[PDB]
Amino acid sequence: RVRSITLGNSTITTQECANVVVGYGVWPTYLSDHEATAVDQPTQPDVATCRFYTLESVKWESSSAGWWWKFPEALSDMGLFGQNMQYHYLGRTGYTIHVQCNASKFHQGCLLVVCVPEAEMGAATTDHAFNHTKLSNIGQAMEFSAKKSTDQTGPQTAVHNAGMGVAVGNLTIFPHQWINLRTNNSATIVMPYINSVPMDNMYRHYNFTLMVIPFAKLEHSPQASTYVPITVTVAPMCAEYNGLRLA
Amino acid sequence: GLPTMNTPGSTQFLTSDDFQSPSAMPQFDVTPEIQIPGQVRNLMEIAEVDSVVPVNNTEGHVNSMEAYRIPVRPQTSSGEQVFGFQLQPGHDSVLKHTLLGEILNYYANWSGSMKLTFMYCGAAMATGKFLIAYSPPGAGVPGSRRDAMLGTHVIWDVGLQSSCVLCVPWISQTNYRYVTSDAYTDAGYITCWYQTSIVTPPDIPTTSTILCFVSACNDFSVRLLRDTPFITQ
Amino acid sequence: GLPTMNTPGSTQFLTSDDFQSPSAMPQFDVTPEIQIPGQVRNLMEIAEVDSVVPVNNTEG
Amino acid sequence: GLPTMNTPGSTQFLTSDDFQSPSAMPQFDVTPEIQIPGQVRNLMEIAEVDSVVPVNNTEGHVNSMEAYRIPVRPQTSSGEQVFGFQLQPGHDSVLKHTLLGEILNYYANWSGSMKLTFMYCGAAMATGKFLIAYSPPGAGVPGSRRDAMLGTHVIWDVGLQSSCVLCVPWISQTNYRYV
Amino acid sequence: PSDTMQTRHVINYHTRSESSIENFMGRAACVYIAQYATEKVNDELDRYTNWEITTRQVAQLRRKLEMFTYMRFDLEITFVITSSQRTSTTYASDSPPLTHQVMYVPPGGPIPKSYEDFAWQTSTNPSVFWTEGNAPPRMSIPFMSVGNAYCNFYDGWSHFSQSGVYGYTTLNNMGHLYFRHVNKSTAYPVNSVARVYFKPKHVKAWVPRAPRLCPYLKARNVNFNVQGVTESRNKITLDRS
Amino acid sequence: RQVAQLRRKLEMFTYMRFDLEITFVITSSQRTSTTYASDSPPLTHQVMYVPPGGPIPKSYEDFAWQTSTNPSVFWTEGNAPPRMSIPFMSVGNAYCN
Amino acid sequence: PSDTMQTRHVINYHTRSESSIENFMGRAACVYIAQYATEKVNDELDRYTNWEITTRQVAQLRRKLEMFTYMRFDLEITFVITSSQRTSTTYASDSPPLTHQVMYVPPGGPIPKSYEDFAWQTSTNPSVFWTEGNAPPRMSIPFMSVGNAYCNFYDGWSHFSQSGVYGYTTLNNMGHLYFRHVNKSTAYPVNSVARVYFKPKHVKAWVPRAPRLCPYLKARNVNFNVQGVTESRNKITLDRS
Repeated sequence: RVRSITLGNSTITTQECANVVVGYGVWPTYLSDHEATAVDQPTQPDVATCRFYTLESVKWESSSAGWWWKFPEALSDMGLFGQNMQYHYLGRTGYTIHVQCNASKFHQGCLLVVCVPEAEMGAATTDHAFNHTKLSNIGQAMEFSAKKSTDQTGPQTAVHNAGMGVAVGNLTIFPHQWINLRTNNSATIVMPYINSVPMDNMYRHYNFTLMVIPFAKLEHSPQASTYVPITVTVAPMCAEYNGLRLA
Repeated sequence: GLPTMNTPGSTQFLTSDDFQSPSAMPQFDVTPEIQIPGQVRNLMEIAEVDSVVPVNNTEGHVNSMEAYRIPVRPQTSSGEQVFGFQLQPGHDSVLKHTLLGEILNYYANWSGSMKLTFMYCGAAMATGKFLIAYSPPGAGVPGSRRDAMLGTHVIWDVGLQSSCVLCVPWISQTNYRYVTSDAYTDAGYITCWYQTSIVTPPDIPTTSTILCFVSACNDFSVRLLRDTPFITQ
Repeated sequence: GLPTMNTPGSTQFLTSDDFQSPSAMPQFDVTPEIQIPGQVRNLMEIAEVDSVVPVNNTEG
Repeated sequence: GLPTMNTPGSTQFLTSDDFQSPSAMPQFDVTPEIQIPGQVRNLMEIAEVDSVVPVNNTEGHVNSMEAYRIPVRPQTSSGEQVFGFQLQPGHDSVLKHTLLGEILNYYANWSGSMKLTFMYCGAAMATGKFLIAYSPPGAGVPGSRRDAMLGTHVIWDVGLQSSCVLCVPWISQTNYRYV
Repeated sequence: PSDTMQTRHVINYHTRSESSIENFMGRAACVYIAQYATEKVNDELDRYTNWEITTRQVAQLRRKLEMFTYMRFDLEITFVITSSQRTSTTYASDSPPLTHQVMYVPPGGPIPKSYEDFAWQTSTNPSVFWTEGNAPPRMSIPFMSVGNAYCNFYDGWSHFSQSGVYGYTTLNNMGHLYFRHVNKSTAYPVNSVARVYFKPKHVKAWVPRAPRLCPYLKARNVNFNVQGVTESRNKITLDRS
Repeated sequence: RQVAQLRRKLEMFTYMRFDLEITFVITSSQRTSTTYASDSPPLTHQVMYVPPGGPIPKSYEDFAWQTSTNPSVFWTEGNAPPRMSIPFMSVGNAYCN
Repeated sequence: PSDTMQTRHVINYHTRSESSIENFMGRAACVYIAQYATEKVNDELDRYTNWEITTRQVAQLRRKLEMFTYMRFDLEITFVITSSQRTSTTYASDSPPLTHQVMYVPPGGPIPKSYEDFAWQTSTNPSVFWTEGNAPPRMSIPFMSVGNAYCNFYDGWSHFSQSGVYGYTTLNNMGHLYFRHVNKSTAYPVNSVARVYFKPKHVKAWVPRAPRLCPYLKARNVNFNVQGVTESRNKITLDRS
């Protein structure tokens, strides 16, 4: 029923079926080894930096609007992956994202776990430019709101517009997975490297934003647990950076 | 030289022309394309994805997530209606801003089949039956659970399945106006009825939520592309 | 380019012309035709039907 | 005649056109070409020739031959820097007027590899070691001989070789402005 | 006699050719209206005018474009240039035919900063000369990005990590478009209007995105006011048995 | 149904199905002014075909003249007469007289 | 939002077609602007004008040419001729269409020295007659040198050994270009401007030369003021560890 996966260290556990969703039917892979003439030569992490990075868990209460993380910026202080982001200038990588909800049989609700490529967000105070720390901190979960935002230096965090000016119910053409606590508690999304260029600066460009939005709100007896933790575990797969040597 | 004659329509600009153009920039090597994942060659691939329907679109519920949450409450009277809407995805206010609805809005004549998915998001120990009735494009909205049972219906048991999928035929609406006020339609309906109730054990809340999803099937045919009336610059 | 000469009757509109026309609506699928009964390809088929003659055409 | 229609862009002059032209002078025999030595069919053949870099481009050293002469002096402190410049041959003032730099200047987007050759022009009995460090396009200028040794470097021994050749990758700079 | 939408039974033929990317995007749309005059009236209206080629100023085209993250197309530009005289006292003149110059400035090319500038004679700037009364002039621009595709959305910055302008990238530079009269003068001033029409050819798209709900406030941002997800009704249920 | 000689030749059959070839003979003349001395540029005309489902203009300077799904024809005076071609545009299988 | 140059990783395709001699030299460049009038105003502006065909007057073309010692190409000349009226009191007229005559005079042919000269009717002088409002006229000149290639540089004299003019040779005679109106008169005077555009076709080059550092002072010499070999900086070394 259960299966243990190890990537260097440590081991996480998962179920035998788990409904893995590959991004656009494309498994993440390398640049097919046509790296001739030594003018634009790439470099692997060691191999590898491919280990499970677990983030700090969030608390899904009954009034939680949702959360988001911007990648690769949510793994900036994360081991060797966070050091290759400052030792190299250009980089490309793919990801495996696990989102587990540790609920009971007496908790109800539904979550939508989206991976939105190039989730360009709008400002709360329009005509104003926002701070970069109100978009993504170093590993923190930036959260949506139920009301509209009037912040003079932040983004628009109204969840029914999803920060991008669209309808939140239409966020299913992106690679997504439903977590209905009646049926599931986990979600595996495997995202490849999607960009217009084969490599880019990792500190400057957010490739995709992972979004966890509750569509049916969390509802329970008052005698149960009231916070229902959600754990996001990210393993970067097939990372690649620019060559740092001569000739 | 070659004797020629200039036919009518000679030095004109028809905006639907497909003539060869003189290259303003020859001698230029175009950057080659790479394998970017997720190439799409037809907008029916966007309409063939399930998107969440805002069935609870009252005020002020349209400015929340509560528009998507269909309320399931404990019932006093037997056989009450849960929800209901018209099955035209280009004019009905619950379906015109969905994924299928935007694309449909772009085109004037379309015909095909819809695909409604209802998802129960209550507790795992909640048990109940719902009656999802279908009304054909002639007539009409039923008035009771018995009138709904005597037509096309699906009994959705909550205790057995968490989801209910049903494919609806005869969806083709053609509008000859740009914006419609309000252009009488003869589409069908979908209504849901309380067959029994939702039965719960202790220490589980009595209220729950149904989610709705809509898409198309792989036969959907649009025609006569226009501009959408959802932009008013 | 190709050396050409414009013959008389060049930028004119003769109403009996049979030239190719630029399609104002390309990219449009025409509705296909079905078997409608009673197709007629020549107006002699209408004249080849017996019709009643008003021989007693006095007034009133 | 042949029924024709005049498409848009008909009686216009686009300066990038490639149409056949009416010969103003037919009936004229062109003088035949001979074998002139040194035919060139591509301007990359001009950029593929080593030209001398004015590294010592201070004032008033730019109006002399002293711009090309990199000074090697007796040192008091150990591990001092000899010279240094940025590796963009289209914008950097030491490389933009070289042979590679003029051609690069003509084009807006270029990518390839440079080839730096350092030649020691001292006496035959002078012996020394130099450390030629390379910094990748991310970052950055090192601050010491130890920081330079801990990256990509080549130890050039004067007493063994008179020249030092090193090929540098990742040179591609695209500018969207004229000046 | 109006209006009803009807079901109207259809034979099985299943057309889908009008829903391809070529038939969806490839329509001749007016993207810019350029106004310039034979003589200068004011700073606004001057002997010459300009336009940076962007695809974010006409909202009906912008929303059809922004349904995909990455596009790649060739541009077919065509110009409908008309002229009219200003409200003078007398208009009696004998004018020669006006010749217009539409110059395309590539990324990397020099832009004019006035009339009689040297940038109008640059050989690497392709120009089109067209006299009034002829067929409308037409240029063709290829795929002009340094990267492999245009990006309608850029979740990133343009400066030192985390600094600069959010959402702006230089991977969407298509160039500039400069308009002027080649004639030196007229007897009386003449205002001209140049309607610019874009037709994207050989369109390829990647990573489809949700259609935009809110209206547009700026042509360089994705900023928005919050809006309801759909229109409102009175009840979740239906009546009239 | 507005030209009677065409309407009677059409209404001899219940169901028709054809393609349309439209061509325009556009002439211009000045109003009866006091003086006519001017130097005018050539007039450009716009003939827009609005399909069923497309937006119609309700004034001059309307947004419907710039709609990309509305095919227009731009023609300067003195040239050959402009010509459009409309296909069979009915939702059903034939027109009904 | 401006401006940065970036590295921007590129797939291996290695384009070189824009660096060929045909793509480098073969661009339509404006080489001369000819001004002439319907009626004579002064010695400068007269019924007719002339130009000896040289390639040393536009500096952006001259520097791309002078990167090679020996060139050999065919010339494609095209003319953008516009007309405008002078600042008269009244301009009310009914003019017939103006016809222009552009005459190419070969090396060895007779040049006009006035209007109504006999050299405009010479059958060995190819002329082009073009009415205003039509497509721009275009001539094509072949390789016209007596020697086997044009020479951009001539380290020699033109007189008795060591005497004459330094650097001048008759191996670069391409001919003359004469412009006039064919019409006899107008009611009111009309000034015309004829922009001359060169496009070198089938270009072959030999013996590449160093690019010019100094600016140009004369169009027939290689004279120069002395200049620094490059721009100046403050230090030979780098800071900011």
